[PDB]
Amino acid sequence: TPPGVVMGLAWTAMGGSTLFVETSLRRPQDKDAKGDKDGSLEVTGQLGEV
Amino acid sequence: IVTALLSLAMGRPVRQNLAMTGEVSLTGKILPVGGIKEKTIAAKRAGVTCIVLPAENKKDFYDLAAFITEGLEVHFVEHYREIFDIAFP
Amino acid sequence: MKESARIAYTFARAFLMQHAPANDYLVTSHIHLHVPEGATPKDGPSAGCTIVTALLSLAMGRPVRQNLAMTGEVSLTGKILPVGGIKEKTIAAKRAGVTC
Amino acid sequence: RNLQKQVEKVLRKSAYKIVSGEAESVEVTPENLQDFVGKPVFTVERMYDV
Repeated sequence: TPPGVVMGLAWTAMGGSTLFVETSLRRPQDKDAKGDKDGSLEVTGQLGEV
Repeated sequence: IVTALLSLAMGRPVRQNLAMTGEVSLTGKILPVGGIKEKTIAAKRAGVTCIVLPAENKKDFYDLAAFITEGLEVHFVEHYREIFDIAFP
Repeated sequence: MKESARIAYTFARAFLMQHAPANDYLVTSHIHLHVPEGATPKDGPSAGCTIVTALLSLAMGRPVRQNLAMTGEVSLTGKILPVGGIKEKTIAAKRAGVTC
Repeated sequence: RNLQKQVEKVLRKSAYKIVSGEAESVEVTPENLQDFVGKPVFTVERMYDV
């Protein structure tokens, strides 16, 4: 999908596998063109802490 | 993950069927990654055709048999500025 | 589940704003949501798509077509992924007046 | 212990070259070495230079 994916190969416990990685805008971007606050991630996917 | 964001940061399609991997280090230097052989086999299975790997890993990739390297066209890289410039020509 | 409900939520918030820019309900209003217990956890995510539609109905205020069962996992751009157990799920719906 | 594994490997591979193989007297040279024990693993040179 043109905006938000790139194939990521990965060495899971049983042979390699072609994971995808997917992201999306979580909110309208320009409610405030001038108000200045950072846009933090929300990572998911049962991540390990590392 | 880096290009996962940057694509979204421009709306630009990524170049088609171009798997990649490796680790970045907060200034764009890339680092060696393990598991190279099984990774590239899996990339073969899905029909990928432009795989990208860290330059520092290159020595391992050419230990592979000729039929495995057939049809892939690896572009080794070292510093992330290159990967961006093949991914979004 | 706590992750899967979240990814479904983000996809809801994305789909709607792409679809109906004027409506802004779902971006800004607290929303309590209930998921009755009963799925086996490996099969737990299987009901993911229902959440993605529930929030949408609460936006538009329009009921679904009636007695329209539906299942299936969702990922962050709506690519439904295969789910197991089709036998028991089908026969279960058959006794609930399911149509479609 | 790890060097103890290496030199063993090099030696026994030389033995295989003797007992059935060609040479009657294997002659290891550093240029030769990557044959016997494969490709170099570590190259610990500092990443950044400037």
